[PDB]
Amino acid sequence: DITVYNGQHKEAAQAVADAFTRATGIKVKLNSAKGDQLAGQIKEEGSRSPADVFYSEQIPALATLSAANLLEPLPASTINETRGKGVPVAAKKDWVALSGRSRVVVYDTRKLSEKDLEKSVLNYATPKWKNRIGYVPTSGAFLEQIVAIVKLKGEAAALKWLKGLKEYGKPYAKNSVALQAVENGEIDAALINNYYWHAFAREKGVQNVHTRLNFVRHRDPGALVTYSGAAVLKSSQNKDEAKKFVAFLAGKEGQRALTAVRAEYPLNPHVVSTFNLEPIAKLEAPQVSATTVSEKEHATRLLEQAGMK
Repeated sequence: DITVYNGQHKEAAQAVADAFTRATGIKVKLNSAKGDQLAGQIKEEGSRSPADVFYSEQIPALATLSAANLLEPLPASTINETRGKGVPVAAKKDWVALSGRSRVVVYDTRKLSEKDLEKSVLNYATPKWKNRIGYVPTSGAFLEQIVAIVKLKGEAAALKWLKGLKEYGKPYAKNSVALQAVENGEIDAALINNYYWHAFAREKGVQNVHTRLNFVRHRDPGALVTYSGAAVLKSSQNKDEAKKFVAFLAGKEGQRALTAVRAEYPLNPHVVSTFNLEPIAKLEAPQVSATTVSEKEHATRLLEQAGMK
């Protein structure tokens, strides 16, 4: 009945779309792909494309469409649903934040305890962690991390961090490879996204896994949470149903359908995840502005400068 351009998790989107169809009888058509592609696709089509809703995993793609004036303002009630401090708010009230993923440190419990981990993620780029900390320089979230240290600590800090990691850390090609390295005991810890561990634990059984998650909190750059959100196209021919879908997305019922299959932190307060996720506000994630193209260019130049690229 409505067409959703989906830049978010495939299994995620499907779970929430189906829950929507069960509660309203409204059919959902998903067009999954890279968030930057869908947006520019919507942008190169403007008020003529088939998209009724844009469901993305990156707020920057929503900001672009917003900046190009292609999004339809949403009622306060919808946007009110996930409102919280530190939570991204749409200046023109044309998109809403829905969930988030957190950067984290996975560690080997056979060898370490929480009391052995660093208070700040910046502290890992030191001799003390020579061959004991792993990272994934080719990762998008790793890029987001560098972008956050620059906004939160200045470029010098970001450069210090990258040279320290290049110098003492151990790179892995993929976030899963990094995680499997800690699980097998070939490194004490590694920097990755939270959901990788949660997904792995659910499939094997937490009693069978030797890795655990550490969260820095205290607004540290390593406590970075990246948000996802959604919006309705001003061009939609089914603006009524699309508006409903996003309200469903932000609401308890929709938030429960998402956290039933995806380890993302619900933004709606009245929801508990099926994964052992603490209420987001307890992560003490720092406040950071959305990521821009220039910021990813700066962080990239820094990756090359450090020696990783």
